[PDB]
Amino acid sequence: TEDATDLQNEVDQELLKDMYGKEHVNIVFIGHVDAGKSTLGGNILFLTGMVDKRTMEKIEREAKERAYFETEHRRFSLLDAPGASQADIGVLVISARRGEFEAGFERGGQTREHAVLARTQGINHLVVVINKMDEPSVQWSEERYKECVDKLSMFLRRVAGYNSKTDVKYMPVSAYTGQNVKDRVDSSVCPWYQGPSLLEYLDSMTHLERKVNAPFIMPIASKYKDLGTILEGKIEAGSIKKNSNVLVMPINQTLEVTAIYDEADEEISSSICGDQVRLRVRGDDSDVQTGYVLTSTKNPVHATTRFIAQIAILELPSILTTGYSCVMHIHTAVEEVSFAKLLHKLDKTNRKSKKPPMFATKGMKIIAELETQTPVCMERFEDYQYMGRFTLRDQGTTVAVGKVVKILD
Repeated sequence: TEDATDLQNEVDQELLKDMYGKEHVNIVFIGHVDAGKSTLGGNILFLTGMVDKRTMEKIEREAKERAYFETEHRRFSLLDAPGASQADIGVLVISARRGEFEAGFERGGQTREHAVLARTQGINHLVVVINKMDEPSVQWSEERYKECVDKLSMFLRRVAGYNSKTDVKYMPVSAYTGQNVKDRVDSSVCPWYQGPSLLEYLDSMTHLERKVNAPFIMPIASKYKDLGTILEGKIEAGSIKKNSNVLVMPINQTLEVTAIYDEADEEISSSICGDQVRLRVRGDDSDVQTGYVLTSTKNPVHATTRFIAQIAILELPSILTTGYSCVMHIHTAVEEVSFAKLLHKLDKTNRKSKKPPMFATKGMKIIAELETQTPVCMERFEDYQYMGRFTLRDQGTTVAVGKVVKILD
């Protein structure tokens, strides 16, 4: 039956940062020069501590014609507007100022071309930032915001097919004052908006195009019987439709997903990475257990018995090289692992270590080969974080933490 706790749920103490680095994301901003897409990016860089005030100004006036910024969980690389140049997130920046807003839809306007551009860039979930809310003509008026949103909603569907209820997130900001960019607008400034700030939304956003378009990956957290077999888990990559075949790795068994349900047991027709789902499946599932991974039949999640892994010892050990046995947990997995070619230590600045160690100890690290008794599904942490992140247990209460850096054979 169920899986009590993820490998994640069994970690604590902020040495976790520096090991498990922030998720890299590609973001592109679209809009008119005067709408302030350029002063938004600059203001994000400033509020987020990447540049000082003078440099942010420098950008405002050089915009008279590889940068990145961070939130708590993510690093956003800013792409140029018109793989490593496929955006995860598209942000269409629209001016709310009277006259300027309207102009974008009139004869001379660019907003049509901008929405067509977002579609051409693979942006199927558009973030639309309504900018300049602070200005004289807009005074954080809910009437103006609603008017701008309703118009954009009709127009974006017409010219580019965006269904606003499911495909578009609208958010008011002011890039000049930074209101609602990093911190939420204060209640005194805008009482009616009670959503997240732009950066807050960008941080926990689930629809990232590269990840959505990647091969399906879902570690199995549970297995029960409702009316047929049920496999519960969080989709780590890709997407799934009702009546889709999936592969169970590492056993190489195909199954059909006949139904999908969310955490509120309602039937939905599809789901993407970042969703917690419950999948009824059909076929030979007698060997399916937790820790196995539902995946694409075309480009399946990797599985191996051999890989390299950075690590961090936590408490009790003082135990031998080249053959230390404990339970490894990688996602919902729980298996069995030992060291083969103990290679490196590291400290402070993760340099490497010119000498392979003879043993482990409290507060030490690693970069070396590992092996299991039977294959387990995994990817590089760099590629799919939760598929490469693991904690070790020594028949009790923790002992290390690590990420995988290379798959072998």
